[PDB]
Amino acid sequence: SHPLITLGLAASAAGVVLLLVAGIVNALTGENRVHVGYAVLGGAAGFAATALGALMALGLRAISARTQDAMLGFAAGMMLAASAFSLILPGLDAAGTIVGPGPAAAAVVALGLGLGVLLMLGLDYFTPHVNRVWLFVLTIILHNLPEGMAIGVSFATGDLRIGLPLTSAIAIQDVPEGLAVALALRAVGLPIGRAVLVAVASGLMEPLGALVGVGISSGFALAYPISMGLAAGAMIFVVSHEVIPETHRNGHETTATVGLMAGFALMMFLDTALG
Amino acid sequence: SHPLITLGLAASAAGVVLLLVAGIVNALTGENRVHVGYAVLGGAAGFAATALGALMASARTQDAMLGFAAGMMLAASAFSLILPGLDAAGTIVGPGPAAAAVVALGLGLGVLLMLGLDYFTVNRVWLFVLTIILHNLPEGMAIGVSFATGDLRIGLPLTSAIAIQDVPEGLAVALALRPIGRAVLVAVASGLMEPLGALVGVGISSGFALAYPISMGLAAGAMIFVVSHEVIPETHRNGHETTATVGLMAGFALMMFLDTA
Repeated sequence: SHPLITLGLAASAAGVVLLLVAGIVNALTGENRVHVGYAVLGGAAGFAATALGALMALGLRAISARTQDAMLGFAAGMMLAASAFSLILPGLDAAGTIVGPGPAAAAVVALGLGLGVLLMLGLDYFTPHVNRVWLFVLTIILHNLPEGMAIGVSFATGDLRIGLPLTSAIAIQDVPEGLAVALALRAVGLPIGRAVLVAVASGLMEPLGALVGVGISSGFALAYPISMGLAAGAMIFVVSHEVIPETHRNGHETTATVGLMAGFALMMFLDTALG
Repeated sequence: SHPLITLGLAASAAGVVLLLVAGIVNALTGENRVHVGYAVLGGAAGFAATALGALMASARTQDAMLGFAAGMMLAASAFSLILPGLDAAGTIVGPGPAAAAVVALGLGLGVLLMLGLDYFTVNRVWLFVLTIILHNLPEGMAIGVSFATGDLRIGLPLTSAIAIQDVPEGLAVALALRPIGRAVLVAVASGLMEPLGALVGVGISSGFALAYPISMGLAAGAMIFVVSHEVIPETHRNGHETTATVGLMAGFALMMFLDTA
C-alpha cells in the first residue's frame, strides 16, 4: 500500500499538533513575557522582503537562467548555513542545559530534525504533480511557512543573538525568493500582476509560520530544541528538494556554486556580526 | 462619478498605515510594553471558527446564528470597544467632548475603511476572492485592538462575538465561493486574515497613547458597519428577518449579561 513516509507524516503532524497545543495551554497559563513580539516583527520583515522581491518582477519581467541559478544558489546557501549555525547548534546548546551536555542533547535535536524532514517529505509525497497552476500556487504560498517557523522558533527565547541573524538571513533570502516565485508564476501563465499578487501573498506564511513556530516551541523546555531541529530539518529538506534543483535550470553550476558559497559565507558573517 | 468615499477611504488607509508604522517604530525603538500574546490566541480562535464553518459545507438556522453574532458584535462594540475607548481617551485629553472626539475619529476611520472595502466585492472571481479573504482582516484587527492592553475583560467578549460570527461566515464564504473542495480551502484560508489582522490591530493601537482609543473606535466603527451593512441585511435575503431579530435581541442581551458578571 504505502511507504513508511506516510507513518512519518502522521507522526510528524501529530507531534506538531501536540507541540502546538502544549504551547497554547502554556500560553493560557503564563503571563507578561514578550517573546511573541520579535517573532511577529521578524515574520513581518519576512513578508515585507518577500513583497519587495515580487514587486521587482513587474519590471524585470524575466531574468536569465544564469541569474536564476545565482539567485537560488544564494538563497540555498544562506538557508543551509542558517539551519546549522542559528538552529541546530543553538538547539544543542539549549538541550545541553536540560538533558545534556553530550549526546543526550543531540538526541533531542535529532528528534526535532527527523520530525521536520518527515513532515516536509510527507507533504511533498502527497502532492501528485485540477491543474499545475493551482498545485504550484498552493506549493508556493506554503513554501515560506518553514521560514516563518524558523523565525518564530528562534525568537521563542526572545534572544536577539539567535533570532536576529536568522531573521536577517531569511529577510535577505526572501528578496530572491519572492522575485523568483513571481517570475515562475508568470512563466506558468498567470498575468504578471496576478503572479506578483500571489508571490506577495506567499510572504504571509512568514508571520503565520512565526506564530506556529513560537507556539510549538513554547509548551515545554525541550519543545524549544525540538522545534529548532524541526525548523532546521524542514528548511534543510526544502532547500535540498525545492531550491537547489532549480539552481541548475540551464547548467550554470559554477554560477550556482558561487551563489551557494557566497550565501553560506554571508550567513556565517551575519551570525558572527549579530551574535 | 467618484464620490467622497474615495477621499475617505484613502485618508483612512493612510491613517491605518500611519498608525501601524508608528506602532512598529515604537516597538523597534521604545521600551514597548504592548500585549500581543492574547491577540494571536484570539486571532487563531477566529481562524479556527472560520475553518469549522467552512467544514460545515434551510438558511433560517444560519440566519439565527448570524443574528445572534450580530447582537454579540453590537454589544461588544459598545461595551468592550467604544466605552473603554472613551475611558482611555478620558485618561489623556478628556473626559467629555475631547475624549469623545478621539473615539469619533476612530469610528469615522473604521466606518470609512469598510465603506470603501465594500465598494468592489469576466473572471471577476479574482476580485471576489480578494474581497472574500480580506473581509476577515478587520475582524482580526478588532480582536488585536481589544487585546492590545491584555484585558480579558475586553478581549474575550469581542473575540467571542467574532468567533461566533466566523462560523456562519465560514459556511457562507465557502458556499458563496461555490465541487466545493477549492472553495472550502479558500474559505479556510480566509480565516487566516484574522491572525494576520490581529497583528495589524495590535500594531495600529501601539505607536502613541492616543493610538489606542483611535484604534478602539476604528475597530468598533468597522465592526458596526459590518453588522449594519452586511450581517443584518443578509438575513432579509432569506425568508424574513424575524429569526435574526430574535438572534439580535438574545445575542446583545447575553453579551452585556456576561459583561455584568
